[PDB]
Amino acid sequence: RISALPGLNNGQLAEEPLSAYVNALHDHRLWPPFVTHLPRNMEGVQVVADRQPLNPANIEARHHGVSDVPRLGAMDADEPLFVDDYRATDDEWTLQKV
Amino acid sequence: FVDALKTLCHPVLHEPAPCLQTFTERGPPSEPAMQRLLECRFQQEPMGGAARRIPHFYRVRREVPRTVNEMKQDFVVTDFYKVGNITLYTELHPFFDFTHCQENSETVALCTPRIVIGNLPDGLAPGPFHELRTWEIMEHMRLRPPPDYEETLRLFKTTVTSPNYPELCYLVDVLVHGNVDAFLLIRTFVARCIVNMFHTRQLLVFAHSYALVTLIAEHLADGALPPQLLFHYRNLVAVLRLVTRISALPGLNNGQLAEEPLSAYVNALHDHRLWPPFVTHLPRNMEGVQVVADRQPLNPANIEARHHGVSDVPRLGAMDADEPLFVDDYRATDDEWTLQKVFYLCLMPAMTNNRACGLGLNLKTLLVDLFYRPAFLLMPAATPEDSIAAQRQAVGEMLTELVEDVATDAHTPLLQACRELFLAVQFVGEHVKVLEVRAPLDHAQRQGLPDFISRQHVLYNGCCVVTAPKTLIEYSLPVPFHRFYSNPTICAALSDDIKRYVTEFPHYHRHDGGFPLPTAFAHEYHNWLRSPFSRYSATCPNVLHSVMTLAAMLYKISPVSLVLQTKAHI
Amino acid sequence: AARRIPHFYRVRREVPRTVNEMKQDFVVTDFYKVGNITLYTELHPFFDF
Amino acid sequence: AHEYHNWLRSPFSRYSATCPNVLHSVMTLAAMLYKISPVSLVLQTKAHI
Amino acid sequence: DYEETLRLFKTTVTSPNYPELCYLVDVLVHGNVDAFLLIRTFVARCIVNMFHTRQLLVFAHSYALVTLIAEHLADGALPPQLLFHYRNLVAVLRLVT
Amino acid sequence: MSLQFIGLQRRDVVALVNFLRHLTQKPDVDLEAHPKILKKCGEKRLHRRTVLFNELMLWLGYYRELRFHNPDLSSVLEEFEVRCVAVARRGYTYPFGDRGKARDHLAVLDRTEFDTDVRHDAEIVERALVSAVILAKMSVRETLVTAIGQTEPIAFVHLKDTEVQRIEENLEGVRRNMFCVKPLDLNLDRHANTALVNAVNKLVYTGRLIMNVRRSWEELERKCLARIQERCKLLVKELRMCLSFDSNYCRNILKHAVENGDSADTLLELLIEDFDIYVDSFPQS
Amino acid sequence: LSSVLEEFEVRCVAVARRGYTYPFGDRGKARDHLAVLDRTEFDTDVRHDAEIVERALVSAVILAKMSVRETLVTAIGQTEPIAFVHLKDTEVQRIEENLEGVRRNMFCVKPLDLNLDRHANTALVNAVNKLVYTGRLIMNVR
Amino acid sequence: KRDEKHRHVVNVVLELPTEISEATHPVLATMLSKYTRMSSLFNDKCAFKLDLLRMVAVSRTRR
Amino acid sequence: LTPVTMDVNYFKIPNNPRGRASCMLAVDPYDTEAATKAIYDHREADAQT
Amino acid sequence: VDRWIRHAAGVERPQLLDTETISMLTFGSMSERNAAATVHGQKAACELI
Repeated sequence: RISALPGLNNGQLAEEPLSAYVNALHDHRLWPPFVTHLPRNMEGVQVVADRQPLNPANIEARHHGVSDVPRLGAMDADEPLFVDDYRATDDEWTLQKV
Repeated sequence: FVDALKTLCHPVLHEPAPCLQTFTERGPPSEPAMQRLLECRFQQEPMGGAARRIPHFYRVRREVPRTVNEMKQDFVVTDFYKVGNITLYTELHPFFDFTHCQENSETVALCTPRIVIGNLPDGLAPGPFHELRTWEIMEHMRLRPPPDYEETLRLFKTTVTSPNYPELCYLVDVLVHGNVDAFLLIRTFVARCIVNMFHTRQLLVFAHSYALVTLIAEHLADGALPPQLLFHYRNLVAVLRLVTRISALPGLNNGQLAEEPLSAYVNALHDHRLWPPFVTHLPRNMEGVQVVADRQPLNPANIEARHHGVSDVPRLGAMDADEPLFVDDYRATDDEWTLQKVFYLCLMPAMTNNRACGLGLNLKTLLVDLFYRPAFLLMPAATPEDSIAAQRQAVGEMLTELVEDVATDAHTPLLQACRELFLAVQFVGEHVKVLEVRAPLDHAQRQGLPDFISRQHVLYNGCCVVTAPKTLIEYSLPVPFHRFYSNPTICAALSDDIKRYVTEFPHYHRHDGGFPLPTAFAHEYHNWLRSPFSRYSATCPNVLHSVMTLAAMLYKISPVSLVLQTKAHI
Repeated sequence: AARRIPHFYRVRREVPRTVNEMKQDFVVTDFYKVGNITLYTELHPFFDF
Repeated sequence: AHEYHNWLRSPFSRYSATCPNVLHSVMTLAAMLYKISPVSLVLQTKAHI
Repeated sequence: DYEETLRLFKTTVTSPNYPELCYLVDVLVHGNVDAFLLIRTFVARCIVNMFHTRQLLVFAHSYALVTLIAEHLADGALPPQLLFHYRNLVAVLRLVT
Repeated sequence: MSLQFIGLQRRDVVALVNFLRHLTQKPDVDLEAHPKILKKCGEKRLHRRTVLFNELMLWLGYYRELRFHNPDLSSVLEEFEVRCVAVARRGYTYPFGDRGKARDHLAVLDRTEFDTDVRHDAEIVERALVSAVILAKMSVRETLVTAIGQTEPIAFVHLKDTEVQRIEENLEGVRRNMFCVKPLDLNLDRHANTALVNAVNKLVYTGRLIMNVRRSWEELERKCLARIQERCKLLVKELRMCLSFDSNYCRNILKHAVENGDSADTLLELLIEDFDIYVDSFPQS
Repeated sequence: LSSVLEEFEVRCVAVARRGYTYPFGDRGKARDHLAVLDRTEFDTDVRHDAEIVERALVSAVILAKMSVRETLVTAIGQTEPIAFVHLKDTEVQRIEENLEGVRRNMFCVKPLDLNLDRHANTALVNAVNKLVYTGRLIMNVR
Repeated sequence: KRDEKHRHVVNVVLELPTEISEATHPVLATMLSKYTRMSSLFNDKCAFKLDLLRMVAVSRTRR
Repeated sequence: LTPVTMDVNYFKIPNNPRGRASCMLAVDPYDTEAATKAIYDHREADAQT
Repeated sequence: VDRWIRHAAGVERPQLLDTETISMLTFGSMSERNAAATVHGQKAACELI
């Protein structure tokens, strides 16, 4: 309630929220240096770990609590990266930045 | 102004027709850039089970265009005069509020008078100018240094704002329905929840509801509580008495016209025509008001016929179904009805910054899935409590997640604690419903649009809610029915469709008036409240003074109200 | 009169107020204005009329 | 209703409806209680109250 | 200074919390010195039992009680602060005269 | 709706049913008119809670037919405005000493109407007694009272004394069994007296009829609520003395306010329909 | 028809005498139905009686809504529904059983123990309830 | 005769455990008449269950 | 008026008390639609303020 | 974006509509844009960030 202007903000430009155009603390494109998940909005983002963009679904998979030998033997491996559900919302992602 | 009373009070000032007719002759503006303002669907809908039909409105992806008053509100007081404003024609009369509603295959204007003085846009009545007027009303009351009631209000920055707010309060606040008799049974146990949560959370229980604090300040005043914790509750009632003692007062003069007191024409907080967003019992007087429910009004008294505390099978099957509605009594005295306006409509939005929002519950499947257990089904009380794990198996999972740390003392077994809430099962109220209200304007203001009738909605069987339970979440029924009490955040955690509307349109995350009302409730233009209220509530502090200034925005603009306000040199 | 007092309240008829109460309502500078209707009530300070 | 002949009058209780609660109201009520009698004005005048 | 008692005074007389029994007490005693002389153990037992829980002091409603609470109950079985309150009120009434 | 009672013998219960079925048909319609029927309830003869409960049923049962036969001002008042029009049309014809003693009462005489509420009837017919009755004295030049603060007398004028003895017996029968007034045997009109007075006398007769009916009716209903409030307070205070589920359920039935007999009419069906469940609550013999 | 025909106009004129003193929003919405309210009498022929009664259902029932001021059949060409005004549903389901019971045996009626009068209701409504009920009775007979 | 009806109420509607019986807890035996005389809304289950549930809450009280 | 109205400009310098200064001396002679646009229209700001 | 800017800036050459066809005898070019009220002289301002 200081990084944005809720009393002035209204509506949206394009599909993206208008507040994201006001501050880098709210738009999905910026990331905090430490991130335990992924942003809900991949639209403008293209993550990479080695070379090619990590867009295809084969790059991402995860499965907690049932034990995964291929994951344990590939913990050293750079790719594919593993990630859980995109539970974070843009508000929780904003506090994730803050 | 006392010399100007010979002019300002004259009837010709208050008739819409000379203004509204020329305003219609001008027509909608021809300029395309202003055409974006024109859209606004003010469609009326029946209020028959709509409280459960609300999510279906949120299933659609369609955006809701903002109302013309919502667009005018955004500007700074100096930008309001600038050519960049496109809403200059919207308000040709401060007492009124012209607009261009878009009826289907039509574009007819919809005039509607403003009522309370705070309906004016911030370019007319900015906050900083207005709180200084509240200092003047406090000055005329000979109370410029406010009494040191702030120490309890500092707790409201914690107790009502807290995410950690206990879920037992929703259960007690539902079951009591404001009845004195529920406190007469639970008084031996309800205080234990307060001393325990204050021992843990260091915050008073049951801040959310006026109905509970009003009687715990009286019926539980005897013992049950340590003197300081009870002192906070009586201090809160003293704060509400401070609101009614600043609200207007016939300390200038009293008297009456037609029938209504003069100490009611000057403020909406006094006259019965205004209603609190939440209600537990109907006001003792209902003249000039019609409680429509379905397409036909529920107004006639033949429908009501409560017989509370008695086993009534057809009545127990009547819940979820709308009519016949019923209430035990017109319990609200005009004083208690006045403080009931002071609470949910003024104090709570001022302290939560228009955050917390209420919700209903499906008592049928709730109590059947909760109670009905064999330990409740068979509880002789002449004149497995042994191992604590066995009594935890007997109370079930939900009682272990609700009762233990939240309530019972170590001396009290969980069985003895849940029997106390089991005594309240006899107070079975009706399922949550929305009562549409239509109150025609009083004759002092009726001359402006004589055919007009103020339109309202009230959450009957509703309850104040901050953070919805995560254990009772299955039966939660979110109801963002009003500008006050409208929380997209917690509401997204309930029905998934609201979270869908938020993830598609994040900017409606704001707690103010920017979150759309459902078209069943999108009659804010006819509402007694307007945009500046709750939008100021999003930015108001918590000193105490904001609760005063919200009442100062509540002053009526009736010509008789202009007379009495003029008499005090206000 | 100590016992029969409620019987006076049983009637629904209103009881008009005395001039001594009506005169007080005016604000200090407002009291001297022509709109005062009780100017002749107070020809003397010690003695009301 | 014969309060119009009573020693106390309309202003007092209306003054007590909003009187300060610090301590001063108990003093100012006696300050308004001083008699108008000419002998009261005589003894009061010498002390320049 | 006398206002510190007056805060407790406004707390005790304005409150809806204020107990019912005192109204029967003032009607029963009628201010006689011998009544306080024979009921002093009871009225002192009430003031000590109730001040701890009600916070606000009891029997502030009438001059007939407090005038002789200073003369009889002060001999013992009361906190010094409470007798400071009753002596405060008597000093205020003497300050008014 | 079948009646229910505890310790009463079947002959007493049937006596109460026949007491109700012909209640308005019975002479002197009042519970005080038959004190022995109050003794038929078995006070002292039965247990205290059973006596207060059966007596409370007797008061609600006495109230059952006050809702039924009802006041019937329709056919009676329909001729009241007709006789008042006869007093007016006859009244314009007769010169007086001056119109200033009559023009105000003559104006009220034709401005009479009937407000929608029945309670305003006291303001209606009584104003005609303020008017037309004085006009009969003005026909005879009788000395009406002049003193300020003296209420104007209201009585029949220039009727034969035995005719007053009969018509007052008719009004006394209206004071008793109001529901069966029966037309008078002796016609008020007389050739010796001027018709200008006799038409006013018939107007006074219909006015005494509507007054005696509505006033005895309001006295009966207000006494009914005054006694039902006593039976409800005494029964709740007595049931409170001994906690029990069957007694507390009846206390929940009695939580409702005594005020207004419409909710009491729902209270009768609410109570008699559940009469079986709490029969154990009342000891007998 | 005798005793039934006698008191119907009596209750109808009773609704009229109750209605003269109450102002409305405009007399023109009511004065026409009030004109039908009084001029009607009774033709000796039995078959015409339904025409005598059905016009009263067009009249006072709308006036009962005017006693509460409520939306009515504004649409042109719509036949007006006719039902008892402002009464609890249990009274309706019982009174309809009494009407069908009169249909089972018109020669013996015996009025139902329940009373249409309600102190919470305006007397203007209760008189319309007795009037419509007598109209349902004569309609069931013919 | 009536035993099949009371068994229809205790089982098909109330879903009471077999250990509970009309001869066990008195309030059910007092309510067997009101449950029998009614016929509507047998399709509902929560109604009669909540009715006996709240009525047991009335069955024991100190105030 | 609006209480927020500027005083340092609108009230100190002379101007039309209409709240929108205008003159036929400023408007083009022999004109109507653009002349009424100079006064009652708002999208085109007037001179002075 | 560019469509949204036109509202926040208030600038739009089409918004004038160039007074096509319906102009009353006055110049159709209207000397490009032209203010209707002109109590003062021609405007002149620029800015350097």
